[PDB]
Amino acid sequence: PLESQYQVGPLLGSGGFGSVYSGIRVSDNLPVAIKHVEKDRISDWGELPKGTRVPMEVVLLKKVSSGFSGVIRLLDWFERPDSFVLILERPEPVQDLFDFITERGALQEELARSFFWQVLEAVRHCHNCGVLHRDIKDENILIDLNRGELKLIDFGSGALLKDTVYTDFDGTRVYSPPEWIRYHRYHGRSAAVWSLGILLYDMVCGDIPFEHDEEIIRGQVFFRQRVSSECQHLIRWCLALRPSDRPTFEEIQNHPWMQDVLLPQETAEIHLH
Repeated sequence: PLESQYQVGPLLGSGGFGSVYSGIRVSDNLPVAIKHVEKDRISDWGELPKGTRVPMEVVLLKKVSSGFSGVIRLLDWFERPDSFVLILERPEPVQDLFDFITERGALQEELARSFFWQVLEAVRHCHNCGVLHRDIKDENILIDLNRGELKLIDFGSGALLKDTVYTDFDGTRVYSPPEWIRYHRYHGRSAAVWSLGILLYDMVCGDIPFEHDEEIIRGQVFFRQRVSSECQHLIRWCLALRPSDRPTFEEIQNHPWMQDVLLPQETAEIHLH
């Protein structure tokens, strides 16, 4: 009974992730998000440790579920005759990075550093839990505006992290690496770093760098805003055409542009309040 434990509210959004309603947990007035996904639209299924057949998205959320606030926490799930319903946490007030960048344009480098750093911590957390997100982008990042903390959301394109090649992909094309566009092959970590270069460019320029396939494959980066040379170097490093020539998470977090990050609370007080 989801209807007794949770009180449903206004539709927050809908798309390739399903239909997400705002809601609240009656047991303690906690702001939740209620996500419905139709079974027939689910194309990837997995198994819980219990051995039961759920959508892959449920599997991945449980694997990454923890108190670490960098990744969205699945609080419960329910199976219905034609759909699954996921109860997720909902920060309040909240704004996703896409809307945030739309409203403000290109971000100051101090703020993009802090945001980018938190995204990297969140992605490292997923990989360390065996989860590959495969759809890192502004739309899938929530900003907890009180605390200055970012949250990675929507694992419905993800997969178990593996070391062998991936030959399928259902994420966002404009964030996908050149080896996927040309060969329909990629490896998890190098693909993720490519999409992080895309995201970081988006943060510091206010739009994504590539739109068409030919642009992704060419990989020429033009900066349309004033961006420091170290930040340009990190971005060009992440968007290297050869996957192996891309920097590891350790190399990104040790990069000179990534030094002296603001704490989340500092971030909120300086740039969000």
